[PDB]
Amino acid sequence: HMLSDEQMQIINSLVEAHHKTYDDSYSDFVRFRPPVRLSMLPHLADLVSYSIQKVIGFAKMIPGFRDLTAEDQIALLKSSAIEIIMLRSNQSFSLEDMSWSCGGPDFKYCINDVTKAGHTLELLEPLVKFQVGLKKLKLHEEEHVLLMAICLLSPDRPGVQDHVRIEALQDRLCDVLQAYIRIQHPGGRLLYAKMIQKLADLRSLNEEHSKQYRSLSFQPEHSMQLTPLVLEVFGSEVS
Amino acid sequence: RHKILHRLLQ
Ligand SMILES: C=C1/C(=C\C=C\c2cc(CCCCCC(C)(C)O)cc(CCCCCC(C)(C)O)c2)C[C@@H](O)C[C@@H]1O
Repeated sequence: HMLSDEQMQIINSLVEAHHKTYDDSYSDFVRFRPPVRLSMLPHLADLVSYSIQKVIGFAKMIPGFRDLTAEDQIALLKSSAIEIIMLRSNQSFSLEDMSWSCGGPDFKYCINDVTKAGHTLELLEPLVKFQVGLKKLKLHEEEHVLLMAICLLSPDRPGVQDHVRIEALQDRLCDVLQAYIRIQHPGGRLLYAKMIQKLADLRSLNEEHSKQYRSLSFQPEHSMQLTPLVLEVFGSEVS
Repeated sequence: RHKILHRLLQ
């Protein structure tokens, strides 16, 4: 079998969107509040707030996402941003260091902090396990990008209204991912199944982080270290 | 409402 032009054009714009919204130089991290080793929360909040802007930039370039109602776009971003951040962070996760390494040695986040960022190992332990399993999948650049787009266009998220239209977009992306692996990935006989199981892991990681984020935002001494965008996206306000 | 989200989405 063979991929079509519509499916390869979806891949092209999707890979392009990721290259615009992900900076492998990590040079913008010097503009965040520095990390201190909840001393890591100021740097961690700036890091997440920055990444949320990338996810919004990546989302706006996914085919069909821009044509959804603004309410659907907000509901999708509010519930999937945390998962897409976890998904994209795999690009900096190192199996050798068991940590996220972003350019310099001051932007290397590795476990022991964890308690200095305001989170507990009930989120870190499953997340690191998630990150190493995703890293072992050796995803192609095309596959990593499709998984982020499939994750964002999930209709089963609280808030979405036009469920049918969003589902049709997601299935088109899933057929592309299935057709890409069969035709372009050698040994990808069961990769599509393992990739979809990662989405199920994300919902569990989403739930755990949201539980722990509630404890932060309920203490004003900690939530004042967050950014307005983080408070808007990870908030509970409803459109 | 979602002031920053609306702006960021143009
Ligand atoms: C976010 C990204 C990067 C790394 C991701 C690491 C990352 C790491 C975690 C683990 C828990 C927090 C850090 C602990 C520590 C690093 C000291 O061991 C969780 C998450 C999810 C978001 C956390 C939200 C925190 C608040 C809002 C306070 O709720 C991302 C760098 C680069 O890969 C770009 C990517 O776009």
